[PDB]
Amino acid sequence: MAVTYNPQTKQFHLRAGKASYVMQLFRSGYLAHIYWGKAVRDVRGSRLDRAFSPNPDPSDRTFSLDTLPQEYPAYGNTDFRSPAYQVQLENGSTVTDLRYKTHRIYKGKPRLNGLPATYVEHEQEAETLEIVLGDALIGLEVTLQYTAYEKWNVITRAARFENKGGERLKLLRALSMSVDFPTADYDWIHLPGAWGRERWIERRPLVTGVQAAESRRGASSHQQNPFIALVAKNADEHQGEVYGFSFVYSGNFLAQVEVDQFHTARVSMGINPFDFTWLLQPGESFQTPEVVMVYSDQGLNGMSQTYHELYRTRLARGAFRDRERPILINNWEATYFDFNEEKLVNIAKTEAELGIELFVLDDGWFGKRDDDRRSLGDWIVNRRKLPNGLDGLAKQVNELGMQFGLWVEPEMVSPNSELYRKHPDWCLHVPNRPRSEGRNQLVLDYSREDVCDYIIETISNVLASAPITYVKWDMNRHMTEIGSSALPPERQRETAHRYMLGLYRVMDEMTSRFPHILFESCSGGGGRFDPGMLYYMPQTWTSDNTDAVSRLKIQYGTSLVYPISAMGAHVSAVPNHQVGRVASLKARGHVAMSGNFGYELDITKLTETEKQMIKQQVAFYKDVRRLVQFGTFYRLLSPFEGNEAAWMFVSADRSEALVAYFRVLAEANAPLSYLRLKGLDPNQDYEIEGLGVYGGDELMYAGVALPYRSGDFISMMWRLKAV
Amino acid sequence: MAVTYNPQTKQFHLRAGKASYVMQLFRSGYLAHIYWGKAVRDVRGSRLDRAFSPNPDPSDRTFSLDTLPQEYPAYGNTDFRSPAYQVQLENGSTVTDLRYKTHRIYKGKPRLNGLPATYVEHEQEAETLEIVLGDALIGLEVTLQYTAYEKWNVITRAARFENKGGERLKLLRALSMSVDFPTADYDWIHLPGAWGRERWIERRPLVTGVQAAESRRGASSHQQNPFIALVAKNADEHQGEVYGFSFVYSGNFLAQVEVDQFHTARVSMGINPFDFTWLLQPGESFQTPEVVMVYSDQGLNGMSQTYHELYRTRLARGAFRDRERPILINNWEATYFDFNEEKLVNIAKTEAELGIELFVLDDGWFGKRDDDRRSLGDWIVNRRKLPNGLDGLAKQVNELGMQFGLWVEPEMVSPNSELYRKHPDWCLHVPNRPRSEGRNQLVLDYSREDVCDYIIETISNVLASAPITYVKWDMNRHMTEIGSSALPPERQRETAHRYMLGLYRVMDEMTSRFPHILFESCSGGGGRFDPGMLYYMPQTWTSDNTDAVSRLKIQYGTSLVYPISAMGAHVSAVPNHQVGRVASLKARGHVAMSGNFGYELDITKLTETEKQMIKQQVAFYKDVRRLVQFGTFYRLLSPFEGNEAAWMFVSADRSEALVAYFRVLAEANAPLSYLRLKGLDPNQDYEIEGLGVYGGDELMYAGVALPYRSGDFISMMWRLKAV
Repeated sequence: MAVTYNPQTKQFHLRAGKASYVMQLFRSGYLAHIYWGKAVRDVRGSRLDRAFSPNPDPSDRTFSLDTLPQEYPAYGNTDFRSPAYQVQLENGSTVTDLRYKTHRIYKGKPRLNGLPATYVEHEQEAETLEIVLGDALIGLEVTLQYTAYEKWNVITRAARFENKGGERLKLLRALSMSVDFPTADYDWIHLPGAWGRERWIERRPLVTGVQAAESRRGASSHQQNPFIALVAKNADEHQGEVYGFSFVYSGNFLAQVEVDQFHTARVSMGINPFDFTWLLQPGESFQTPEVVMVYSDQGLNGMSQTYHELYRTRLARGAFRDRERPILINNWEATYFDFNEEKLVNIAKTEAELGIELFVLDDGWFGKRDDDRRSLGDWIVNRRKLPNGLDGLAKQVNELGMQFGLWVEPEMVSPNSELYRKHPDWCLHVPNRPRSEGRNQLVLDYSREDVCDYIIETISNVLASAPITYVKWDMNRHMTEIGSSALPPERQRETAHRYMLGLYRVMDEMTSRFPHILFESCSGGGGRFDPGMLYYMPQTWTSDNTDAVSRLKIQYGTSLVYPISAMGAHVSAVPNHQVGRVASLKARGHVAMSGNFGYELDITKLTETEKQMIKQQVAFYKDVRRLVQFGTFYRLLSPFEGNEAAWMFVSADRSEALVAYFRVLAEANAPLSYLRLKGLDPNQDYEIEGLGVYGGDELMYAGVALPYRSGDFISMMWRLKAV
Repeated sequence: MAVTYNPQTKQFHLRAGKASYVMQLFRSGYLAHIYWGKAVRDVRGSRLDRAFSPNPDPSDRTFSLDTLPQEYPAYGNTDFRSPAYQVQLENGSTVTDLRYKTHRIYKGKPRLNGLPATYVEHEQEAETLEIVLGDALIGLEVTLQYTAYEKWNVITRAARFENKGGERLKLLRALSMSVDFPTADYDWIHLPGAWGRERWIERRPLVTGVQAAESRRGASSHQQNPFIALVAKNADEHQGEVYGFSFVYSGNFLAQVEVDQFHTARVSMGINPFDFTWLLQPGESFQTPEVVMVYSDQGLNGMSQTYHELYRTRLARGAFRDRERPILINNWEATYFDFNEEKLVNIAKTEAELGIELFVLDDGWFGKRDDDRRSLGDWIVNRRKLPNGLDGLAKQVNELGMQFGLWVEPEMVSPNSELYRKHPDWCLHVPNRPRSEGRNQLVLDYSREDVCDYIIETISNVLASAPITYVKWDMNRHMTEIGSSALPPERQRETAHRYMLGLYRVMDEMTSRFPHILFESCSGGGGRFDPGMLYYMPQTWTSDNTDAVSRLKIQYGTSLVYPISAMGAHVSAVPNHQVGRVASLKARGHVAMSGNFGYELDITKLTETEKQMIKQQVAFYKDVRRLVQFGTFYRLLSPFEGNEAAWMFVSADRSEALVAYFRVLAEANAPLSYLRLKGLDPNQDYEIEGLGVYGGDELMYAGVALPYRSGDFISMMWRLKAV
């Protein structure tokens, strides 16, 4: 929180939790990066003169922008490294020369225009530094925005551009931050994946050159999550230096590390410059989304725990932010599309009898929507299928003791829909080109006000028509032929970002209009599982893959950044679907109860003993839900490192914990296995259900001797309680 | 220190410093290993039943000795793993069946018969547990001896055998300890080397099978130091679990890790069973040397710092244990053998003028000794070369202000010596076989009382003849044709160990007879640099290789176990000898001043500017000597991991430190380098000579920006002092 500027040293010192982030003004208004790491009281701000690194000041051959470590570097006036931003002028030049002009420090944390951002509830929680840079010749101002939190090791960064000149300025690249580390002796971690296998942890040594994760899909994507980290060579889950970079944005991104000839590592992150430009007319401004930067010297768990608390309590919003989330059941595979009102209610009684709390109605309740082909965009209740509308169904579900929820997919329109026939120009498209389809549908142009107003109107008409208290908001394709008939040629490349701004406006309006609704975002599973979406909808469908073994990796990687409260995990029926696997009902429960728990099956196909297990799972999860959704989460064993996965949840006072252990392909006649715990009070004794009493110190330093077992999938869960 | 036995659980809990070591009685008197690691309040003592692991008790098929983790396992009655001991009976059987009989706990730490051992100065410093095992059938008793120190994470272990039966028992193997770890998820470290390159650190993953370091040389050896460690996969110098095993013995050793089919790691260490037996007649006993076991969760530096303090203060002995050690100069290469009294004295004035404190007289002062060929064993002053004997030379050296020291090599005899002609049977030999030579000399049979008495008499005659206050005790070959004409056939294989017992008796007598003499052991450099020798002579010549670059590795590895106070390091003249290298006088000083400092050159060949550097080095080392020899030592950068080496010494109160940095083959136009320090007070500010003032926190968390330099060998040293 404690942000200072020392006029003698011209140094900015941002103290965030137990971390320091230090910058310093250098020569004629350059802004240098000095340090970011464990908190220091002070740090004083060599060899900037290097062969083939040229001199911006002919009178001063002591430095180059090619060697000075910076906060917001440009290319073209002596730095040859990857720039944080680039601007093209009317004369075609791309040379810009920002210098420090002034700064201000204030308590609290500002909102970002049109954008999600971490926030504070009290000014005392953080302090913000704004450093105003300017290129006087062209009238370009860039304000670097920094916030340091008191309680957490969190620095947040963004940049705001403003054209204070009399000419057009075209932003070709506008990243949210850039930081030059003094060495490149780190591994990097990022989170690549695909549909059905999101956010695998990938750790790699750095190369001398560039390495990056990005999305060009108009959505943050299944393929790369907008998160990267630099980690010390020897750092692991429990110890060591880790620097995380998390982009609070749900569209295209670039997350990059470039290592230069002097083995310094430039980390940068922001809206993907690929296929992007932004035109600033005189007087216009551009605000980047923010990047949330976390430091820990307590390994990956230390970093994750920071993100979890920050994101759960100061990014997610609304009535359910700090509330236990309902155990839900999705009633899709009960019917695919095949539905009408008579079934649904008895089904709801069966589900209610098992203790399930929320009944969700899936796709095909609307219009002529009856495969992945039709009526998207026409959001009126198909009053054949539900003649009594949503109201009659919902109210009965409520009188059964369950909440009622609904699926929507408002960003899509079917070529065969009334909306498309009335307004074909309302989809993203480019002149004279075929309109490529994903799952037989097109993308609505949310860069347009009329489109957004129409969606707000139409979805509100549905949501206010029944006592709905949960909505799953799905988006099931990525953008092609990106353009808008409502933008001029010179702004066409703003389409993807304006689309996201439009979606953000729409979601902000929808969640405000319906404060009693828990919204869960979805994009073919976890295709937009990012901090930007979390600001609008406090939980997310983690993956369409609900296979127990597959979920071990998906949940483990997702937890690197995202709080368990946001991480949807459901028990589904087997034969599994994406993969093909058979694991016990017990086992799938064990994996799913390690997330935000729910069900995704046909209850009409269950044996009494199965429903009986489900009744027990539900009762069990209710007992540990506060611990799972709000406790401190520790990863113990990594499925990316072998055949085991293990993790645990610990209460704030360390008096209670829940431990989960998994092993795949356990061999015959195998060595005994052990599990060392973390996060307990070493001087406290704990009762482990079914295993007796152990010292916290015994559990952490010697570990639990795991009951010997062998088989295709071992799954164990234990509750711990201080004696 | 705090050693307890719980009669309800039958558990022994040894608390040493911040570590726990736990054992438990099991079934019919078996003794199981339970735990060794970070201290716990309690730890409770699966699947011992395994295919092809047979049952010692036919009435109880729940366990095998092949699966039970043990403290002192035997082979032959169901354990198929490597045994700690083995005994052959008169009937030719090798089956023995030790079971627990009784135990005792007492304060303090016993001496070991005939052997060096760590000790206490007050009973409160440690507590000792003796567990008495017995095989009633044969009357074999084995007492397992354990000591736990209060202040340090140190458990020491040895075993004492006694034949309480009426038959002969032949010990085929008598290791000092054995411990079964529950997993093998560790790397091991050991210290292989050769003459001129001792104690390189080698870290390797474990194999499923056996891996071991050993010596068969009758001396602990240059080739393998008697030290091994198990370290966590991610452990490094600064963090992580490390288990060290250091053998307090200077002869043959085996240090072994055997990993079995269930991936448990059995670590064992003791006198090498190879070519060894020990016959116990009825009523006879055998005491093993001890193994000093250290645990740390603070990485290799934590472990080393424990050994350094333990060994410097509670293993080394005598008047100089806690005393700053003299800056010496060896006057060999001034003359090789070419000497007489006139030179020596003026030389001593020159050396005294430079501030050097101790004048040492090397080989060839005795008999007809004038190459590596003659007169060894005839220890009378060759009163041609020194007509006024040692007394006149010594007394003049003293009046010049320097102490006087001498080289001896009492374990060797030349075939061309009077001793050999009078007593040819006094060398180690076997009947009717050629007597192999190393450097033209034979090994005296120190297993013989007459030999040992003769050496004590003869060396005492020399040492009491002059005011000598330093002796270098050298041994320049290894044993071949090991045998003694004074032992019967059935005891021939006891020769190597009895030799070492003899040497130990001789050294104990010699150091007691001459309490004003600082003794330094030597064996072609660091060929017997082990804790056994340290108990007798408080410092050791680290290596014959005095090349600055070579010494980086040798000193770094030696410091893993041995205190800097014991680690001789001298500046020598260049062209270097073993290798061929040219490094600055400054550079060689920097490496040597990081040990127990001295000189090894011809002062008659020095330029005024050189002597002037030497005068300055001497003054400098005097200023930091207490810090170097007695401060806490931290390794920072490893020459086994790249081209840098770095380390530092910190005073007990953290107010002062000395930092040293080295880099070989620094490339042109290189990245800037940094050095993070350790062991300082983060809230204190420190002045670094020549670099200004820094916070302790800045120094440790951000590090020192190293003055950019490039060249073949970079060498830097800084003094730090709290402001």
